[PDB]
Amino acid sequence: SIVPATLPQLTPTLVSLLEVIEPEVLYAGYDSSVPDSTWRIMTTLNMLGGRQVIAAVKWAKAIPGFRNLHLDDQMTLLQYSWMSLMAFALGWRSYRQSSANLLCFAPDLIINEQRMTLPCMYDQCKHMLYVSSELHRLQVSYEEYLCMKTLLLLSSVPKDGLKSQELFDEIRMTYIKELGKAIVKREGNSSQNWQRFYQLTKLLDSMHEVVENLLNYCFQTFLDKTMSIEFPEMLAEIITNQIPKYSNGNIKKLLFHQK
Amino acid sequence: KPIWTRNPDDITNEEYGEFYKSLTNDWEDHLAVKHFSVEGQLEFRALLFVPRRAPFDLFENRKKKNNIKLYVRRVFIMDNCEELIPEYLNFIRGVVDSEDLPLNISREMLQQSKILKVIRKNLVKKCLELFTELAEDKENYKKFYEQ
Amino acid sequence: EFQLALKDCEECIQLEPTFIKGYTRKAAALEAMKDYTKAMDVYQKALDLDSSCKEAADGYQRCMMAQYNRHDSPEDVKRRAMADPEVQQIMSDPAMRLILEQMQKDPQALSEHLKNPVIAQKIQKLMDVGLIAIR
Repeated sequence: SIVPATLPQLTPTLVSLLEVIEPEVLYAGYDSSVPDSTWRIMTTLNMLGGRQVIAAVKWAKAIPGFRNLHLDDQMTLLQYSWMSLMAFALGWRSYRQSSANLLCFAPDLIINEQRMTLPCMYDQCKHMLYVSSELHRLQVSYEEYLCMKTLLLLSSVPKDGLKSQELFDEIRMTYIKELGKAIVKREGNSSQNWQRFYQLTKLLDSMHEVVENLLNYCFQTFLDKTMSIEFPEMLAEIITNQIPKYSNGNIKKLLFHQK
Repeated sequence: KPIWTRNPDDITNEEYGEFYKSLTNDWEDHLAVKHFSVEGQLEFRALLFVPRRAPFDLFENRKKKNNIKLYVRRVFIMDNCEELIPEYLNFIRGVVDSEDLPLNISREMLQQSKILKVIRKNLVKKCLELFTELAEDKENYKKFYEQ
Repeated sequence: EFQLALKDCEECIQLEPTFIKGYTRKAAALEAMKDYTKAMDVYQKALDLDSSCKEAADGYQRCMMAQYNRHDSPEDVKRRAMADPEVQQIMSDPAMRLILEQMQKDPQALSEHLKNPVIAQKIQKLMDVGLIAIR
């Protein structure tokens, strides 16, 4: 046995340095989706709508308070709102990429005129073009656009309400106030704030007229095998759950402005 | 007199240098400075400095951002000027002295102020002008770019 | 204006490497600023030219003790050490951050890593500035 010692004489004190070490680099961008066809978007729109509604779920959950909504209602809202979110998403890209003449299904896919006017396309796409045309006529900013996309998310609910509706209502009203702010700080003057606000709001309200017709296409092609239209599992579940309620008037269209 | 209220043509590099060192507690000299003022429907004066080194990871430094001092009517308002300059440019150190912005300052008033919004876009444009001038100088631009 | 003393002393020294006074003036400014580690090194360069020189020898001996006696609070150490871009690089470099964590947890990590100068001198620099203490 030997006298002990403070060995090795190599015991570090990195404590002040460990307090210093904190930073790391974080990155943006989490997922991606495109269609793989043009006139055949008559079936690929559903594959895209599937991926876009799923993205819309991730996006919706990312908005504070959405995940605290009952799941049954979170899914009900995407089940009914996916159609306006899709048409509106096309709207923004169309507005900026083709001066709202063509629909832009993904940043990498624009369907041109030679396919755009075919009935398999146009019977549904003309309503999506209405939306693109209005964002362009209205000269919507990206902030104003996002406020509206966010508003559309909670715009279509059952006539009987939502299980956790009180939180949905607080979230939806926060969103409309945000649209107002996006406009007030951009147009200037007073008369232009209310005109830009109400004109953009009229698009949110008219999105329901767009949805009535776009959904009727999907409902009809979902049930009538004569149409030969394929759906992804996501929309197939949404559409079987949505048809008996939407076409029968059991779904309420929420408007943010009066006519 | 406050350096930023002095005439930009008379102020020397040594004067801006010492000011900067005191402003940022940076033992080293500044890389470049933009000094300008505006008047008319908006009036303010400002100094925007580019450091010779990128900000360091120490939390004692990071917790103090956004380090552009704000003065209103030459009254010191604050050291942390959120919403004054976009975050991507939050490496520029400086002083902004506004005349139109109200003295009734709270973070919320400032966030909702159209005056602050205009000042911010003007400061950005000036930052970009400074960067362009640096871009013309190949040797010093490279030093800047690396950081 | 100790900083300015350093820049003019450095040009003096490069022009005349044997001008012992250039070194004693520089070192005095460094000592005054409590940069005892470099002040000692500059005073020592002065001693290398003339080992009998009074400021070179006396300033050197004061720095020799003061460079440790001043550590006091870790805040002094962080503010002074992190002023130096070399240690900022050591700490901003994640490879060094990982090495340092192993070192805190295992004295043998130090025993082995310090055999390679690329790491040993990054560590030596952090020790020289007082960021890493060894017991």
